[PDB]
Amino acid sequence: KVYEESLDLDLERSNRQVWLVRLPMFLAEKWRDRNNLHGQELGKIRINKDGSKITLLLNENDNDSIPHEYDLELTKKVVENEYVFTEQNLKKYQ
Amino acid sequence: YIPYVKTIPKKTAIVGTVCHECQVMPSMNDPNYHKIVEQRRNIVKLNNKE
Amino acid sequence: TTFRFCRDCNNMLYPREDKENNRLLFECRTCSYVEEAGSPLVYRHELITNIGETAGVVQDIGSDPTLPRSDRECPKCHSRENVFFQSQQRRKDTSMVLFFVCLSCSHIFTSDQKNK
Amino acid sequence: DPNEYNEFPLRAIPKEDLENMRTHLLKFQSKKKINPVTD
Ligand SMILES: [Zn+2]
Ligand SMILES: [Zn+2]
Repeated sequence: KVYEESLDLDLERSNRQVWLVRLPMFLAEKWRDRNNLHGQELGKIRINKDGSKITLLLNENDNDSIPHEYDLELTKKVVENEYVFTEQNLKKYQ
Repeated sequence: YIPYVKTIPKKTAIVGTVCHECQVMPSMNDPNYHKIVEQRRNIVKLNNKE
Repeated sequence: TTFRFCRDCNNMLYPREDKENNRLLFECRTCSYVEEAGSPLVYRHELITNIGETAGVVQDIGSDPTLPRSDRECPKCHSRENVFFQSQQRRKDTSMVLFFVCLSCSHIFTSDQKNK
Repeated sequence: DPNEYNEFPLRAIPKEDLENMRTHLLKFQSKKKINPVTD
């Protein structure tokens, strides 16, 4: 009666690939801001057919102030024992 | 056993698993390159205190 | 001496004796995990130790400007450039033998003519 | 450059669902493989 929602952990979205990426100061200062990030396209990710090389191409919205091309260095090709989990409040009435 | 533990329930869910770890580094062959270097150099040059 | 570590909890595996087979088995003290030992050695006390003689050799040892240079020939690549340093063991019981590191192949040899 | 690669669009998540919701990183500390789906 206190909570109207299931308290068990949800595994529905567990089967979802995720990439952990560390960004520089200039790039991280604009992508982590909550006054932005409305769903617009920030760029494109290009992967070679044979792999082993990943690059990022941003759009022309940077105001020609930062490089438009970046190299995504895969620090760990195989990663285990890492997961992404969220949390939010529960309904309190009934 | 112990009859009380004082838990705090919350709505949690797994929204993905990490498979690749990446490090973003700007390409050295870009026309805008060497502008970040000046920006980085300005970090040490700055003197916030007065 | 090799210190094997547990597979299930990472704890070190101490030696244990099984009288049923009279063999050497390494077992965990907390999670009851067993493994057959590959060697019969259990303790290695080294009163006179030769370890650490060449400790600190890296891929760019030659870049150190303080290390002296020598013209002795490396007996693996026929090179004349090398840097030499005395034994790194600080106990006052070691000889003044040198150890030469070649700048062309990263090979370590000694100038000693007694034991080599 | 020749089209010898595969490129996909990169778009931001809508902010309407990011309010009152936080995403954290979970790191299992162990030498084995842990999978909550099966293990
Ligand atoms: Zn164990
Ligand atoms: Zn040599």
